Amino acid sequence: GFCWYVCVYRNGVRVCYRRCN
Repeated sequence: GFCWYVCVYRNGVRVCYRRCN
């Protein structure tokens, strides 16, 4: 399928998570 990155705020930080479905 198609993958994508999800960035969010956590502990005063912003990390992106590459999810694939």
